[PDB]
Amino acid sequence: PAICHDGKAHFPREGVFVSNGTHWFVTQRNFYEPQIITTDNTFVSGNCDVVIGIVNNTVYDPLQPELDS
Amino acid sequence: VVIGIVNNTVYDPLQPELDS
Amino acid sequence: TSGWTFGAGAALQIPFAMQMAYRFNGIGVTQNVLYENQKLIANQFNSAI
Ligand SMILES: *[C@@H]1O[C@H](CO)[C@@H](O)[C@H](O)[C@H]1NC(C)=O
Ligand SMILES: *[C@@H]1O[C@H](CO)[C@@H](O)[C@H](O)[C@H]1NC(C)=O
Ligand SMILES: *[C@@H]1O[C@H](CO)[C@@H](O)[C@H](O)[C@H]1NC(C)=O
Ligand SMILES: *[C@@H]1O[C@H](CO)[C@@H](O)[C@H](O)[C@H]1NC(C)=O
Ligand SMILES: *[C@@H]1O[C@H](CO)[C@@H](O)[C@H](O)[C@H]1NC(C)=O
Repeated sequence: PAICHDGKAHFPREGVFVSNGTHWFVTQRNFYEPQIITTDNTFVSGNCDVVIGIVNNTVYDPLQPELDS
Repeated sequence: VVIGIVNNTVYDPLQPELDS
Repeated sequence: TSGWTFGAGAALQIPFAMQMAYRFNGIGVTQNVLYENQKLIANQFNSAI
């Protein structure tokens, strides 16, 4: 259902969370097209312990991978 | 241009993160 | 077991919680509205039946 980043539950804006067995991705429902999980394609809401089905996983932050000027 | 404006602050979460 | 994917093509399985989450997303309420209170929704559906 969602990805648990550091204490916060991340749901997908559009698409579903899927995994190849090792890594987790966001993909549109009607066509398999993996995307790295980011704060752009997933919206945070609630807490990590309110929804059943949580899977702990990192959520990439595209705002400052390299932009740490 | 729009009827019914209410003055209020709209936050930018970019700048608290952007310390450097 | 598959929502409406079986009406378009081959039945594609999906957890029923996620199916109802998308069906909530189809009426204008975000997915988390169901997940944060999934038990309440399930109890309401069972009581209605
Ligand atoms: C899953 O995808 C990731 C990223 O492409 C890759 O590094 C990993 O090896 C893949 N694992 C499998 C089981 O294919
Ligand atoms: C899914 O079912 C398995 C076996 O019935 C159970 O161990 C697991 O906790 C369940 N997970 C969820 C998300 O309901
Ligand atoms: C996720 O991490 C928290 C804190 O370490 C832990 O309590 C929880 O059981 C973990 N959940 C999973 C899905 O491993
Ligand atoms: C609503 O009408 C009042 C007068 O009754 C007016 O002062 C106000 O600007 C109006 N607000 C909106 C949202 O149109
Ligand atoms: C908002 O502030 C401007 C001045 O910056 C003022 O002209 C305007 O009337 C104010 N509107 C409201 C809703 O108070």
